[PDB]
Amino acid sequence: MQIFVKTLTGKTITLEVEPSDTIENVKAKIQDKEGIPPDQQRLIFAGKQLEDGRTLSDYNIQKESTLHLVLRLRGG
Amino acid sequence: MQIFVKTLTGKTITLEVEPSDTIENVKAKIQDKEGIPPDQQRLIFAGKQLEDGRTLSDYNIQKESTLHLVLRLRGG
Amino acid sequence: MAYQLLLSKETLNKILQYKQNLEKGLATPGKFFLEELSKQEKSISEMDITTFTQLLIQSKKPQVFAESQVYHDGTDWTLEEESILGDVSVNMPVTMYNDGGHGSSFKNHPKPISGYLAYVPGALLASGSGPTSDMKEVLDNGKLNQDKLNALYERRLLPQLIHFNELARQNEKQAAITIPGIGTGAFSGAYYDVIKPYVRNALIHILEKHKDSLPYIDIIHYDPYMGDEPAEKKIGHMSFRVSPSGVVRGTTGQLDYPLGSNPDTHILVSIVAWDHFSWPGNDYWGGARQTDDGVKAASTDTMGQVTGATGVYDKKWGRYMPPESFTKDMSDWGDYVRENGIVFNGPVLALDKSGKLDTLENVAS
Amino acid sequence: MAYQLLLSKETLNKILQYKQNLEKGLATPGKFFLEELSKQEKSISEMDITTFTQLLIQSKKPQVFAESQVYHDGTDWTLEEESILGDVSVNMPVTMYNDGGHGSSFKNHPKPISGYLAYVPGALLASGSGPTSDMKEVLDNGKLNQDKLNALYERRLLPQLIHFNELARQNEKQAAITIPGIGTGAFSGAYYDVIKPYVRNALIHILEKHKDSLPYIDIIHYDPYMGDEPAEKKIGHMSFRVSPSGVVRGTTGQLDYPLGSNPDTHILVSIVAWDHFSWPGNDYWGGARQTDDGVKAASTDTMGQVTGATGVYDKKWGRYMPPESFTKDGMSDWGDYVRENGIVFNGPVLALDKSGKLDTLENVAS
Repeated sequence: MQIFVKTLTGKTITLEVEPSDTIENVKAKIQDKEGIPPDQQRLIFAGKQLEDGRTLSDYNIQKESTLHLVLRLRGG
Repeated sequence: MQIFVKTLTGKTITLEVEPSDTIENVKAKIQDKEGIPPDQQRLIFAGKQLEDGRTLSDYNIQKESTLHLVLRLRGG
Repeated sequence: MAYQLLLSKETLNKILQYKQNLEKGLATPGKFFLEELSKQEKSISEMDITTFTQLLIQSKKPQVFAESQVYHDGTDWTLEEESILGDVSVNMPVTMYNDGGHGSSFKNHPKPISGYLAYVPGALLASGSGPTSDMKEVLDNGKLNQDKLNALYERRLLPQLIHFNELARQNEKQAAITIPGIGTGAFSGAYYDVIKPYVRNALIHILEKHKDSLPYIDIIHYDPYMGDEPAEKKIGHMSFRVSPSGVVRGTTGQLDYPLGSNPDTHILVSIVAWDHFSWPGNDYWGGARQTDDGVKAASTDTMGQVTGATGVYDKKWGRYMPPESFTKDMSDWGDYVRENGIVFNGPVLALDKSGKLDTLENVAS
Repeated sequence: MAYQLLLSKETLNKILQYKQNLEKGLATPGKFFLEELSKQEKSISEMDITTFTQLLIQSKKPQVFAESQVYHDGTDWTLEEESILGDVSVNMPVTMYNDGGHGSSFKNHPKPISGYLAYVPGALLASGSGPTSDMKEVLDNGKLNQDKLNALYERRLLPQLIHFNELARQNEKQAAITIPGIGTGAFSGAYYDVIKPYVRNALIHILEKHKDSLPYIDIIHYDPYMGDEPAEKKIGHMSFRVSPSGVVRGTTGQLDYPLGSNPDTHILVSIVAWDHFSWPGNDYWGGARQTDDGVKAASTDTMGQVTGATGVYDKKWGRYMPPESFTKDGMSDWGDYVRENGIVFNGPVLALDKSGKLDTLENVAS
C-alpha cells in the first residue's frame, strides 16, 4: 500500500507502507526520504494527530491517504 | 512594522516591512531569509491570495499579521 | 443563463446510480449537497434527473482549493458526488480581453476577441486528507496508468469537443482549440514531475480516436508551460501543436488565435483547467488572477456570463472587475455573489452513445 | 463536575467593559460567543456578570489550535473576547496516574496521587492569520517586553497561586507546585528560541512580588524541556527550582512530588500550559497525549472532572480512556463522548480582588 506525505518543503512524496507499520516506522521512512529526524516530526491525518506506537491500521488510514508533516517542538 | 511568515520549514520568521511595500518586496525579503526565489513563492493571508503589484496595505495587513508561504508551481 | 454544462454518458450512469441509491436510502448526501437540496421543495424521487444534477452542480462554492481543503467524506462532498462532479464541464461564449498571459506578461487585445471558454476539471491527484475518486480511478498501487487517464480525460473532454465541432459547423467555420497543461499543476500532487507526458498522450489519444467524429476541429494548440518538447503532429485532418510557452517564446496566447487561424476562418475556443468544486472562476472569485482557471476567467467576461452583471475591464491589471455600482462602495466577485445571492445553476446536457448532445432524461432512456 | 474558573481583577474590568459595550451596541459578539449566547434566553442587559462570563467561557471548544485555526475576528472570537479568555484560568482536583512523562517515557504510579491541576493559558504569540491579543500586549515594535509579559503572567497565575495557598492552608500542609515551559511551545511562534528566559524571569518576578501573600507555597519546581540552566533560588521562604528534565537526568515528573516533598507535608499542584479557546487538555479531547495540556489531561482524571463521567485508566498507553459504557462501539475519543452527550464547559467563576481574596464576580465588581 502507498500513501502520500505533504512534506516540510511544500512538496508531496510517496511512501510504500503497510497498515501494520507503526507511526514511528512511518517517521523513519520519512526521515529516509527527507532527512528530518523522527523526534522532530508530527504526523497529522485530516486533523487527527498520529502518535508513535499505534499503526496506520489503528487510525484507519486509507488506500492513498495524505499525511501532513509538521515540525515538532516540545513545551506548551 | 514587522510581520510574520509561516515558512515551508514549519517555523515562523519575522520580516521588516512597510505598508507601502509591495508583495514583490515581501517575496524578496523571504528569499533573503529562506532562499526561496520569488517565482516559487505564493503568499496567503487569511485565505486571500496575495499577488504581486499590490501593497501590504492594499490587503489591510496590520502590525503583527502572519503570512502563509506556499510553494508556487506552474500548470493547471 | 449564458453558460451550459455537458457531462458524459458514463457520468450520467454515475448520476443515475447515485440518484437511485439516494432514493433507496442506500447512500447519504454530502453536506453541501444537502444544503442545496434543503432549498428545493421536491424530494429526490419527485425531481427528474436534470434537477438532480443541477442541484448537485449548485453545491459548488465559488472559491475552493480542491488540492487540500476537501475531506471527500461527508463534511463537504461524498466520493460519489466527487466522481460525478469531476466529469461535469461548462462552456460559455466570452469576450477575450488580453492574450491570457500569466502574471504581468499579458498583452491587451486592442480590439477584444469573441471566443469560447470550456472549463473542464482535470484529474485530481492531490488532497489534504483521504484519497480522491480520481486517485482511485487512474492509479494502480500508486503507479499512474495511461489507459485509465485516457478514459477519464476522454469522458471529460469529448462532450465539449462535440459541442464546439457543432458550433463551428453552425458558424460556417472550423474550430481552433487551445488547451493548457490540464491537471499538471497542483492537481498532480506527488505526480507533479511525471504528469506532463501523460496529459499530452491522453490528448493525442482523444484526438486520434475521434478524428472523424470531429470533422470541423482543425487546429489544436496545446501549451504546458514546460516539461514537453515542442512538436507538430497530424491527426487525420487536424494539426496538433505542442508549444510550451516557457520553452519556445513567442507562442500564441491561450486567448489568442493559433498560427494559421483568424476570426474569418476559425472560432477561438480555449479549454480551461477547472476543478471539481468551484465555479468557473475559482481563484478570481477570491480576487486572484492566478492559475489557468483564474487567469482565463479574469481575462474574459466569465464573471459576467456567470453572474449576469456587467463588469468593467481594467487594462492595467488585466482584470474583469465587478460592476461600478458595486465597486464604488478590496471587493472581488465572490463579494458580489455573496451580496446578491447569485447561484451557479444552468442547463445541462449529456453526450449520447450515438454522439449527440441531448437532455439528461432523453439520453437516459 | 468539580472544577473552578478563576480570573484576575483586570480580567473582571475587561469583562465589565465588554459587557457594557455589548449593552449599548458599541461592540459586536463573535460567531462562537453569539452561538453559545443564543442557546439561552437572557439578553446582555438582564443577566448578572457571572452568567455573562460563564457563557463567554462556554464559547470554548473541546479542541482548538489557537496558534493556527483561529482568526481573531467575528468569524470565531473577536479581540476583547480573546483578551478576556486568555486571562481565565481553571483548576480542579485530580488523580495523577503517572508522572506525566511525554510520549512513552512516563512511569505509572503504583499508588495514584491525589493532587490538583491549574490550567493557565500562556502568552499567545502565534497565529495562522492576524495579530493576537497577547501579541499586541507584550510586544513593543516587535521586541519581547519582559515587564509586559511579567504583568500578563501575573494576571493569569496569581489567582491560582492564592487559591492553592488557601487550599494548602485548609489541609495543614504546604503547596508544592510544578510548572512547565508555559509559552515555550508553538505559542511562542517566531519567538520560539528566545522566550525561555522571559518565561523563567516572569515566574521569578511573580514569586518575588507576592512572597508574603503566599505563606504556604513552599516548593516550586519549574521544568522546561531544555534551554535553561539548572539552578536553585531562595525567594523568601520559597525554593524556586529550574531543573529542565531534558538536560538533567532523574528529574521528578510534573505529576510527581518534587524533591523535598511528600504527601504528608505537601499538596501537589501542577500548572498546565493552556490555550485561550479550548477545554482543559484539548489535544487529548482529540485523543492525543502529546502537548503538555494533553499529557496532563490524559494522565489524570481531567476528562472525568470536566464531563462528570467515569473513565478508566489504561496503563499500557498511560491514558484516561472514556467510559466503557460509551466506547463499547473505532477509537472513540473523549470529544466523541462530549459531542454525543452534549456536555458543556461551564463552572463556578471567582475573581481575585484588591486585597488578594477570591470572591464572586458581582462582589468584586463593587
